[PDB]
Amino acid sequence: MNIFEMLRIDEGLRLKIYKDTEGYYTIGIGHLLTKSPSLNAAKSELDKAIGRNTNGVITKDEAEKLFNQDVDAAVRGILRNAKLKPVYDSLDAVRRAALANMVFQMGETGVAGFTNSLRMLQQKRWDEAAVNLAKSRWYNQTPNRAKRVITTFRTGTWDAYK
Ligand SMILES: [Cl-]
Ligand SMILES: [Cl-]
Repeated sequence: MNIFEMLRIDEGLRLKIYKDTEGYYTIGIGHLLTKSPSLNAAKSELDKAIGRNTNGVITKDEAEKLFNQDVDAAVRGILRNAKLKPVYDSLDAVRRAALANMVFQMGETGVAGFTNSLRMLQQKRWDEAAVNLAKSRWYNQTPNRAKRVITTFRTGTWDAYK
């Protein structure tokens, strides 16, 4: 198991523009296109992202390319974030993947806001962090996914994905 497979499980794969859990236009493996309510706007961002006239549809290869880019950007963003980097550096490899999963879903800004949980993770207070992570909009909106990521931080294994 690894960050790629983990996210591929959590995000799924769709070759046509679709709307995410929040109602935003998305494509591939969780690649957010825009928050704009306009499908046209989405179509435009997609073509810009792919480099061609897609007409709202992409191939598997194309989706995978966006995916590789987004994972890289996600991790690199953590390293560039002063509040996240320390946390991430303190963690073991499995747990790093958990943090990166959160960043991928909610943005660096959103995760940096989990101040108290970050502190607990940094202190390796696993059970405590898990409880605090659950007190959030994130957990209430996407509970199954949130549970998977939380268990990963709690146990340090890939069990929830197994
Ligand atoms: Cl892009
Ligand atoms: Cl969910």
